Amino acid sequence: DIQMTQSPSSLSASVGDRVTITCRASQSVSSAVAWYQQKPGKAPKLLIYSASSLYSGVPSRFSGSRSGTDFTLTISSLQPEDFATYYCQQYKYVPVTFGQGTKVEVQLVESGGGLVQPGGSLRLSCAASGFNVYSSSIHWVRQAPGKGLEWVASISSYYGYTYYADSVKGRFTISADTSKNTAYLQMNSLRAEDTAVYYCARSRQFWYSGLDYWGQGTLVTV
Amino acid sequence: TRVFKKASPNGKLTVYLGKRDFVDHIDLVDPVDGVVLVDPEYLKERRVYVTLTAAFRYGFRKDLFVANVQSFPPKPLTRLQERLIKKLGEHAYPFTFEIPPNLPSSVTLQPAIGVDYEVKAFVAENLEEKIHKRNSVRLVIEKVQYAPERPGPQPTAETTRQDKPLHLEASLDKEIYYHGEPISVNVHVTNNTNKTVKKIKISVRQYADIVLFNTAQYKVPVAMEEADDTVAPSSTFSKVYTLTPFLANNREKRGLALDGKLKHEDTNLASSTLLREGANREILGIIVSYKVKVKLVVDVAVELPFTLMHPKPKEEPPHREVPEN
Amino acid sequence: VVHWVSLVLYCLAFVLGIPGNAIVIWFTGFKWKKTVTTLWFLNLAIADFIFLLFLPLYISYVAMNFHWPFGIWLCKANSFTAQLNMFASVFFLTVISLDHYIHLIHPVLSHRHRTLKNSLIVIIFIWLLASLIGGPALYFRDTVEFNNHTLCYNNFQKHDPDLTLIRHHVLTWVKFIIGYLFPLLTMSICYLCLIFKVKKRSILISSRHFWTILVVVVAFVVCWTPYHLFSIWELTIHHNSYSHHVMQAGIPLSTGLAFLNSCLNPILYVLISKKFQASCTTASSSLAK
Amino acid sequence: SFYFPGQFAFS
Amino acid sequence: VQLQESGGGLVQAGGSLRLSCVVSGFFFDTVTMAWYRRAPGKHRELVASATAGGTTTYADSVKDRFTISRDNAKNTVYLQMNSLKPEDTAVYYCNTFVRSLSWGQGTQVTV
Repeated sequence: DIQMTQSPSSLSASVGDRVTITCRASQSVSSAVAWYQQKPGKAPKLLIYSASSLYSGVPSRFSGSRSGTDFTLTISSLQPEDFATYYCQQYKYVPVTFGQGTKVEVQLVESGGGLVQPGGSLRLSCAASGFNVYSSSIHWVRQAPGKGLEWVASISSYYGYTYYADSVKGRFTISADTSKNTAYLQMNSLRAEDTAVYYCARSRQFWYSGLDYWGQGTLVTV
Repeated sequence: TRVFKKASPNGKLTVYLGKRDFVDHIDLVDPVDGVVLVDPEYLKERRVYVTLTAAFRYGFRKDLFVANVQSFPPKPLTRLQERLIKKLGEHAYPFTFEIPPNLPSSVTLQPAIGVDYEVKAFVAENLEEKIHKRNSVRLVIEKVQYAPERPGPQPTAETTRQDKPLHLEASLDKEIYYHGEPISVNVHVTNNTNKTVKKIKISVRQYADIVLFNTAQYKVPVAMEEADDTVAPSSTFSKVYTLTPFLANNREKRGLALDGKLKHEDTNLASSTLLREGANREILGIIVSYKVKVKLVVDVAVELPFTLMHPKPKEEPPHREVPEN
Repeated sequence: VVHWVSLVLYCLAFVLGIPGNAIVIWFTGFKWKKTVTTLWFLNLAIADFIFLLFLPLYISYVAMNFHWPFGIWLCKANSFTAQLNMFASVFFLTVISLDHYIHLIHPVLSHRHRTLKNSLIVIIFIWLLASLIGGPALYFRDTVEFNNHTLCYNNFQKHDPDLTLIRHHVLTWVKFIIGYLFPLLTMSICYLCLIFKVKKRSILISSRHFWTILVVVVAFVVCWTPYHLFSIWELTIHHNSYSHHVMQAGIPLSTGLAFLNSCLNPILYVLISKKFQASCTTASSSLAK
Repeated sequence: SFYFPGQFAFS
Repeated sequence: VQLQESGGGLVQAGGSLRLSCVVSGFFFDTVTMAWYRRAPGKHRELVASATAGGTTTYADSVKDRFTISRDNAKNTVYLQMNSLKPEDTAVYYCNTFVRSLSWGQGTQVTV
């Protein structure tokens, strides 16, 4: 597959300086690289969705550039509300991989989740409002405690295509209820490594441009 | 910028194009800019030509528009072409095209078969040679249209077929529609005859007003919604219905028109092609249009035309499955 | 000597066809592994093969005194198979002509109608139609013994008290239809219209994809007309007195002439033009802003 | 008269 | 198509390099293949021509400085470096002058 490595594992700075985060791609991917910012105890927020195009809403202080495979994020000034973890994500292939994380020092509602004995089963519901199931692609991303984001499964109701990660293939099933505009993820054969915070996020079905909206969190403990 | 390029199987004649997507405005077509790179050798006496072909593959190959330009022996240069000239060097020959209006858009029928555009370069003394595939490039481009900013009038229809002969009236929420967006209809009915309705048939079709040698109007339903609502004489019934066309249930259907395909990858439903008022109607190409029926069997029905297209993209359409494989 | 030429040409027909039919059918399902065209060619090859399966018996019959030392029951089965395979071959040539007409002129509705299930259902329909034509004509069969000449006299005069002598024309006339009205007329009109149709469309490219339409129809007509004209001659013989034992000796030739195109179909429709056993990817480059 | 069978060929 | 090349290292100034460029899977023949350099933080430019015959054209900034020769027997392109200026440091790639080959990783040289 493709492994994405971020040069600064932990960056420390002050207010009013230029910081640079370097992301290296294992394979020669195109400009299809997205950057995300995740405050502690909160869902990640998209900043750049094409390695050069800024998302609508975020300040213009953020920027990106590409040279071969040298995707990087440059921040002109470090405002006080900028200290968070930045992840580097590519979406040129089905096994989308997020970066290791760089530390700087329409509503989606998820339901279910709780203490489950090993070998059991659990079902997670993702109440989605403000958009259509056929016009968007629903992706499930889990985050282990203290680790980076990992992709689990995705569904494209327009083409009727479902993709699963190699570590959750067969044991996991994803479904979408178009009538209720709700996406369902089925979890079976719960092993000890499944303990993570699960996020249900929606992306544009046509011309995929990163995970625009994220959920809240329904962490599962086994 | 990340300009696109393709190399021939031979070690020469690379062709650079800024984008494989040309917006088809209603009155004008975006020019096909770009340059072709060739080494000083292998072109001692030969001449380089670039040909744009508008074909109608149905397998022969019916030709629609043919254009040829001579590059080396011989119009201003665009900004993109100027940058390509500076980067590639002196041995770069720019070529430009001007697609005439009212030409059919890039679109294929689901099984390829459809309308495809190709940019091909030549190395020969003249045009009367049987060149091989090795010393050529076959790069497919697209000519697509996008939804206009100004919304259209709300569609409305009315039929009074058998006191009052089964009054029927339907309307849409808006004229413009995007791919994947649900469609809402109105089935406001004020029945007065003794005859009662049994089933309400609401379907969305995809007309293919397509001509190669004779005009044809093939009918392909795209979505169905069976209703179990019945009415009594001198009674009023009115409720909204929701429809959403998509390709998942239309895969088994044959002859369905799909958007232009660069490769064997799948695309969505073909966008409706909007033309100018008047003009010729014998355009040798695929013509896609959509409308929804509201049929009440007892069989009255109405037709509500609408346009299903895409909004204006920001950077570019990927022209492929972004999470491929 | 009259029967000698019929026997030698019939023997040449077997040599031209049986290897040919075997060669064709062995690769109908192997050329591209399938297609509707190869499917119809396969089924026509089956029709020709079982048409020539009972051919040795017939060629043995016609050569020596027209005597039938194969019991009395085998006349019915032999006639049934021969007539059924003959009609199957004729009808399959007609449907190939129709397929050429569809795929050459306005080839726009063929793509959404050239489904495999449609080919299977039309094949079943045509097979059952040929069977229901063969049934009444073969079920009513017998044999008369006139001095070792145990010819397979079906029922040509006074079958049963329930039947009459009214069949003698009609059983041929509708027969004359199936051999003249359907194949000849349709093939001629379709071939002519396809011939001058491609002229104005300039699709005709000469050599391959052409030059074959002419030969297939002339051979078909020159082979299949003599049989029907001899049937009409027998109908004429039925009235206006009998015109002597003259003639009726070229029929083994004429049917042998028919035998000829049975070995001509495997050699020309599929053994022409196409024969097997006989592009960098788009990348991207940088650009200074 | 002579009552020829008229099956010198297969039906 | 592998495009494996070597011959880069630490050079103070005015040192011979003799870079090599071997192509496996693609035949030289009459195809003209050149050399490209990418300065750090800049784009890629042309170095030489190296056609089938002997007619070598170099950049304006590199005149009477680089010697390039190609031999078809072992299907390898050779380039010479003499009198290294301190501005000549860059990653040196090597493929067809028409840029018809995949951009493999290039050797890095410093002055």
